[PDB]
Amino acid sequence: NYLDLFSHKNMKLKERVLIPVKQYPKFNFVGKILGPQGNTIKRLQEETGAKISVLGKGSMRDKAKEEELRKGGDPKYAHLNMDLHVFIEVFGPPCEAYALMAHAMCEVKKFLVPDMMD
Amino acid sequence: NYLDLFSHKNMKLKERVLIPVKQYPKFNFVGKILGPQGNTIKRLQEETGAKISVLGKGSMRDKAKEEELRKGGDPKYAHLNMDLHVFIEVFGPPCEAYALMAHAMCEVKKFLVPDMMD
Repeated sequence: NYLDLFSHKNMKLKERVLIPVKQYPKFNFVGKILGPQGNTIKRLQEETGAKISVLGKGSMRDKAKEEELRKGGDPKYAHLNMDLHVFIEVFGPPCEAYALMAHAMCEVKKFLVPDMMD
Repeated sequence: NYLDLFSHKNMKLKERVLIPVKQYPKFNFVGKILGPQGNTIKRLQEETGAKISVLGKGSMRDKAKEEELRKGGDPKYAHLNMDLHVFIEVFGPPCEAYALMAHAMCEVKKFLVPDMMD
């Protein structure tokens, strides 16, 4: 429960941020985040230093393929059942970890709140 | 468990960072953090936007007064029994909250790792 700055173990920070399909029914979030063949999400991870994944129903934008992978029972695909969301995962010592989480959280906001006033 | 960027509720982030008395037995952390009549910790909170408190055994630097307040049984003083630590508390929407936590965490590190290579 306490943080020890001298601990040999890194801390992990993880968040699941819901893609706000409710508020923006027509906006193609998954495409804008992934980018052409994944270049945006690649870049985004590189720029922020975080693992960032799009998960949940609609994350692969292929109602057919999603159906099939779910139905297969395989647990790597379990997420395809959850609300559509962005999953940020960072590790490091406390200062670095929070800094990275903050960087990623805020870049991700820019994507999920697309009409925010620059 | 999910974060909703449009939730009406703020998130809270809290950490307890141990003051590393083990690694720096002689350094007067509590004085350097508090400052003359609390000006450093005041400033620090103002600059970072976080609530920051020094708690635990030695936080008041008055072995006598600490003894007395503990002994009194009063729960506001319960912390005086815990390892000496800095308690950071932030609230806000996810982007702001992480940003604030990161700011505070990292300023606090500068105090708790005093010989870090600038």
